[PDB]
Amino acid sequence: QKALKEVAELRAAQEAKRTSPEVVKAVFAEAVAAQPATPDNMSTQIINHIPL
Amino acid sequence: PFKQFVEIGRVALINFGELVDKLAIIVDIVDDKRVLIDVLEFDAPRQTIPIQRLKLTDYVAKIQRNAAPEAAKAAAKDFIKQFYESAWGKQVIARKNKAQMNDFQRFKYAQLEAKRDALVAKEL
Amino acid sequence: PIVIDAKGHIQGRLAAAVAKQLLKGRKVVVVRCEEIELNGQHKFTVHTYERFLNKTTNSNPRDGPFHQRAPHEIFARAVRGMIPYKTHRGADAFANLQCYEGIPAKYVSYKRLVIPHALRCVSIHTDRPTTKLGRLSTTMGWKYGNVVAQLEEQRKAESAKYFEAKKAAQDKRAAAIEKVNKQLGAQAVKFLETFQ
Amino acid sequence: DAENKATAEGAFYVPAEAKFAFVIRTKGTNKLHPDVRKILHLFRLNQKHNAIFVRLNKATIEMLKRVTPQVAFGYPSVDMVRKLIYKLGTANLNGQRIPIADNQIIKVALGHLCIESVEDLAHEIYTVGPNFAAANRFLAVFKLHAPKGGYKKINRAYVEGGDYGNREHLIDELIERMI
Amino acid sequence: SLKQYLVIGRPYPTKEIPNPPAVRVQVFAPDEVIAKSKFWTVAQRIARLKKAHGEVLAVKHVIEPEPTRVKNYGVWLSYRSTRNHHNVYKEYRDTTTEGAATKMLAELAGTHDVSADNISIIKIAEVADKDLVHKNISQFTHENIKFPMLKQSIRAPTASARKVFAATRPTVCGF
Amino acid sequence: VKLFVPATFVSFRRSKRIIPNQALLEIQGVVSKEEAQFYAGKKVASVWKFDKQEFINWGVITQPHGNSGVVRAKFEKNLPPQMLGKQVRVMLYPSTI
Amino acid sequence: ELLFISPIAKKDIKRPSWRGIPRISFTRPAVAAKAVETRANLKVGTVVIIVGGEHQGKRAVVVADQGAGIVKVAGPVPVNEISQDYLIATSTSIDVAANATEAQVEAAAAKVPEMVDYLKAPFTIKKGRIHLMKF
RNA sequence: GUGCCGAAAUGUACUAUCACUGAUACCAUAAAGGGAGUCCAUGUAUAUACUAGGGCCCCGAAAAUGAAUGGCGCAUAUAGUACUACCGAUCUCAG
Repeated sequence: QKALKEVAELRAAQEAKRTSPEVVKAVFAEAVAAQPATPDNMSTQIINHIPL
Repeated sequence: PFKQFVEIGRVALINFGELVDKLAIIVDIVDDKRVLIDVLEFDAPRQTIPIQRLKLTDYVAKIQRNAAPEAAKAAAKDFIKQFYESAWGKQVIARKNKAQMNDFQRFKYAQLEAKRDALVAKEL
Repeated sequence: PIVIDAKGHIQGRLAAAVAKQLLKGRKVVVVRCEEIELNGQHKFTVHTYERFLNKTTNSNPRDGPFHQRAPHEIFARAVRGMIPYKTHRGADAFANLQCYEGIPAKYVSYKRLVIPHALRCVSIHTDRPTTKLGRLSTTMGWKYGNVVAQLEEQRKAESAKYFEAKKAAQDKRAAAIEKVNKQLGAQAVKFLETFQ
Repeated sequence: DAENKATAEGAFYVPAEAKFAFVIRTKGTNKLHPDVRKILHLFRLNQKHNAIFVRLNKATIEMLKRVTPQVAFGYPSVDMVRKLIYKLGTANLNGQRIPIADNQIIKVALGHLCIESVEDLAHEIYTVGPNFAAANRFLAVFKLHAPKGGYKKINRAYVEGGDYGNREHLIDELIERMI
Repeated sequence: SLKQYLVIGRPYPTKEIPNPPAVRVQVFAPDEVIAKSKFWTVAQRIARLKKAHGEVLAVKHVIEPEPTRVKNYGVWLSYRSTRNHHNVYKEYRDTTTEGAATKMLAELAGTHDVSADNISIIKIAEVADKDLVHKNISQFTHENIKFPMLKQSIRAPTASARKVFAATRPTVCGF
Repeated sequence: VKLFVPATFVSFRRSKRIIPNQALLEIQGVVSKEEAQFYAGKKVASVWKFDKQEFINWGVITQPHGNSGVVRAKFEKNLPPQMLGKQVRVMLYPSTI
Repeated sequence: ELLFISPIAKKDIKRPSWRGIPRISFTRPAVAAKAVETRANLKVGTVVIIVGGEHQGKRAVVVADQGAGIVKVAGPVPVNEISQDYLIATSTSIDVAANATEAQVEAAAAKVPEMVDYLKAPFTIKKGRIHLMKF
């Protein structure tokens, strides 16, 4: 019960790092970087009729 | 004609949920069904709320959209005074005072009401 | 013994509320059974009832289900479905009910409760059509619909003369209560109104 | 600190995988394939709401792939492995299903294997030391009651909004309320 | 409820190629265990990486920089209905990316009647008021928005104080 | 033994189809799960007259049932079906508050 | 005691021990709770509602606390002994040091305005809720 | 499973729906083919014209005793989606 108080503190001390303003904006910048480029056109088939 | 619209900077008495019975101002709109709201008595975090669990009053603060906390609280200082002074807002305090009433005080209220009803019955 | 002003209400919503509190063991009048209002257009409500008229026993109509056209026994039938009426507890419970088209001379004096979640405002949307029970019954042949309206007019005149007297009592009661606030005190008035 | 070192460097600390598991039988006996109840008889999970600790290797994991619809299982933390054995722990001695009571029970069975008292037995589970299967066989199967939230859907997996199969760390959330 | 997650995974080292390319997937799931399984679905389907030979390195939980204020969210998705696949760009107004994604799973299941099994999102991102092109959401970015609350609720202010009678009749008017 | 809060005997505990060891009572003025937790523990008493011999039946409250404030309740002689509808007395001891 | 429990050296085969664990004899040689506390928030001289037995709806002041969960009541209409089962603690607390003395309770309550009228008054239940009644 | 019959939220949050109509696996039937009904929507051209389509709803849809979403009835008790509380077997657990 002394040890499980210490382990409760150390696991809670990680949540201070996780929810810090410095660390969260880095993770959100990684998530914004991860997403793909914007598609110009939707629809199943583009259809191209170039001569020859 | 509807008088009282949902608007940026309007005071509202939230009827439903964990924040029931507490005045709060609508700092930003989001949707048809929902609003961002700032609670002024309690000091919770501001958060999204449905408008249907909200209900409204006449009074309106001059504020910008997504106002700062405490800055928007200064705008509401006139209207919370006008709310609790008005007779619709007296029933908010009466429910609250009655709710916290304790044993002995309920005997005091019963005895003063007997003295009230005795002296009224004379004048007929 | 409760009385229920059933104007504004929905038929099934009221009947579900009423049938539950009969089984809890409580006597319950409803009144103004004709101004209960169903969902649907007048076309649609009639076609529902015309299907119900077809349902007869073929060997002979006399043993057939009876088709009550009065609003006070259309509503009573809708309640009878929701109670186990063939058992002794249900038949005792169903005997405690009362419906009246137009509030009669007995129950004018009683205080009239209005069960709020069965009101047609709360349960139907805006911009969808509804019809009364009286309108439907007259169409289905009820012959006393006209008579009830005449009676309502006579009553609601006499109900108005009650309120003009009851204003005059309660106004001079407030002027009497204006005096007694000074006799108790300044701080005693706060304790009655606000609660300290 | 090994995690927070790698983030400051650049890298990822991937953790060590789970050395053992804890396998509740969720569904009962009947309407069941004979291969898939041979496999449950090998884990000694015959009745509904029974559980033991099972060591994880490619033998036992591939057995658990066959029986995934019948069981909920995951990787319990040390506080959960403790709290099972102190409360509900029993020793299956000479096929008798005896309650654990006192440490002189488990000294007599397991003292030659250097496991003296109930702290040493619980340790031999969660570290998965060399005499694990002695210590696991010594424990009778646990017998749990159906939990005080209920749970949503027997017949779907946890991964698709249900119950059965692997739930990794969140078995601890289940066992708290089973106890 | 759904929480945005970033998951990075890789294949095991062969002796032919130690240190391969890892790959990341944005996924939306209630907890860390489900987020792994959504990663292995997308990794297998596209980049040809199976559960049975691959690590998974870091389940990062994306929390918002600020949930204090409202943002617009474009959501490019495909959804599949029997006999055809449709591509749709839909957008929403919400406090966070997750609450926008939770909205559209309800809206597609409502409007089009397709489940989250059939749906496959391409791109979520926050979007400015200038680049926003849909009319019903553009109205909330303007100033001087009034709408009334026509149709009030009748609920209990607290669940203790509910009742099934009333003397007076409730008024459900907006006012 | 006067002083009680009125409470109807609304039903036996039952499934859909099957129902007498325990009973359900709707205590007057109680409408919530957290509201009805106060009356957990407390002692009910049924009473009835035989002409000139007024008997009493106890009567206890175990747990709340559902979200309507209905509460479960044993009696020492479990109730007859003729009581369905009628009142009983929920006396408010033993009160730890 | 659970000492003298020893493992059998037999290896009979009728009964087999699968792992290292061996069958246990479980034999000895032939030769041969609860505190029930007093309840907190019942001090010396708290005003209390009596709801059980002989007195119902009658308020009383606790002259002194006997201990073991039983307290002896005093007041106008007095001196009885009953457990915390039959008592409800009000917030109000009249200052009385002394044990029993029925005369001192009315004398002490004469200090506090209309507390003597409060104590002699019955407590009763009406139309329109004890759970919500904050005491 | 939780309007009432019927034990248990007409629960909270979010989208569709007006039709003599719809309503929970096995299951107690409905298709090809249509619709400036309504909601959502793809690509182009100049607020407007031209359509890639998708749901829900309508038409297509006729049998003999009077007739059955189980009934009453409902129209936010209909069609989907998400999250908690709750009732419920001779299973499970405790004695």
